[PDB]
Amino acid sequence: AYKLVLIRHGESAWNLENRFSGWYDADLSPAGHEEAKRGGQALRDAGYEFDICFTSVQKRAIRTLWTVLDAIDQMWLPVVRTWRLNERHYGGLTGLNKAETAAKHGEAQVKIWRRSYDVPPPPMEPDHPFYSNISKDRRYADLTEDQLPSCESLKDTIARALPFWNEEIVPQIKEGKRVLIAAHGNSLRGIVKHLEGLSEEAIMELNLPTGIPIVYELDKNLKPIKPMQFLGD
Amino acid sequence: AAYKLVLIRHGESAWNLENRFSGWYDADLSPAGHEEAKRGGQALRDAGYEFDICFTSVQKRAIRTLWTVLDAIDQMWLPVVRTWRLNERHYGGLTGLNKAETAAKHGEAQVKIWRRSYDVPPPPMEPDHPFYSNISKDRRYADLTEDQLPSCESLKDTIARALPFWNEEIVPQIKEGKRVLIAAHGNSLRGIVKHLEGLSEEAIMELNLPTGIPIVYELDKNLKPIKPMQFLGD
Ligand SMILES: O=C1c2ccccc2C(=O)c2c1cc(S(=O)(=O)Nc1ccc(C(F)(F)F)cc1)c(O)c2O
Ligand SMILES: [Cl-]
Repeated sequence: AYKLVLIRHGESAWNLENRFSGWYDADLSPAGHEEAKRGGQALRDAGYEFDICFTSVQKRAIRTLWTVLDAIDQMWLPVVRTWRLNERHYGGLTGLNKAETAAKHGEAQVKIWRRSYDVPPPPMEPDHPFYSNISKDRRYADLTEDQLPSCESLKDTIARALPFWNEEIVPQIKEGKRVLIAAHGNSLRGIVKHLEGLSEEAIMELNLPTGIPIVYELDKNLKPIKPMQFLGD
Repeated sequence: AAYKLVLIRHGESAWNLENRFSGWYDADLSPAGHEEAKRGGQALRDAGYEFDICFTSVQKRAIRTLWTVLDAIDQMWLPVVRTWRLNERHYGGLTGLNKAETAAKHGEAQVKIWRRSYDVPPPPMEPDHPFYSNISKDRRYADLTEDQLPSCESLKDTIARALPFWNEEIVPQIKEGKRVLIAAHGNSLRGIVKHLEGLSEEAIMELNLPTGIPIVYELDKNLKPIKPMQFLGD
């Protein structure tokens, strides 16, 4: 059976993972970096070998990948980065903590957003402190108008992640390349939902742990032959 | 000029401190070499440099140099391409030996012949060499054909396998308008510099590229330098 490993990055600076970090390019905190080290060491202890790596264009994921590759002595592997594996774009909520979000929008609406599969947050407007920082970042300069989000529902996030999965990652897996993916909660949710055929409600209830290698064994049709497995202790 | 190319040679490795021939052995940076890379990266950051694509070898002292620079200039998101063709020169049977061991075994005379030669290789790395399986059987070279995987290299050999990557993969990116950064090794970079400047064999053998410092070329549309290489920093 094919083997696929996913890893979700850990903690980012300034408590940004509890502040809808989204497309803001927050770095790992020292603790998130250590999480990645422990994941890498788990993969090393278990003797894992990869042939190709995929990650987003966000430095907290990239640095997670770097840390893992360092730990397993496979810094020489080919690495492919794509905005399509980015975290969900949280629009105008980006950077806000829970209290600020509730104060600005009300508990009713926040409940609706938190439980909805295809309702996006409000768009990130020009007066948002991250607006030019993100929308005019030259790493997205080749994106067309529809491609560069101002906000995303979970449905949107999964919709732009899965074409990369199908077009770039799947052919590698079917060639027998051992794939490592270092990415984010919601883009990885897209992949997991596709792999396991999960419902919208199920994927919204699924919370992937951070810094832990997530192992899939896939058959010839890229269907898991058993539940996802975690490496470490 | 039309194009800008930046080269960087990695700094001190753990085996440099041991005075040992590394070649294709995958020695890591020393702390000092890592700091060198940080200073180079900061020089590129201070000068506002932007890149569109990066090339490096499959050796971690170069790769980690690249990572350090990308971190410093906040461009960790750039596409990166790794290739064995940018590896350090393969030092064959000398690999793993220090200065003393090499002179003791071969004589400073024979070492004279090797280091002053453009096209005399060191002896081959044989199956009984202590690093033979560590290097020759490393799965990162699994796709090399039999003729491609060196047992040893003269500088001529090194340049001969580096320049095809330059011509076939890097040049087209430059003419596409991509701003290229190459993080690699003394001898593979020598290959590139020799091609760019049309240098003689003796000239390239007398050229010693400084480490950890961004090397800037301004190139015309035919990739001819319009002025000498420049070093970035203070
Ligand atoms: O209010 C929202 C929300 C609002 C608008 C668009 C999208 C969402 C949204 O997607 C969301 C929300 C709240 C929770 S929650 O409380 O149940 N866990 C959570 C997750 C992340 C954050 C963070 F602020 F750090 F991003 C906060 C809370 C979610 O899980 C969640 O996905
Ligand atoms: Cl990389």
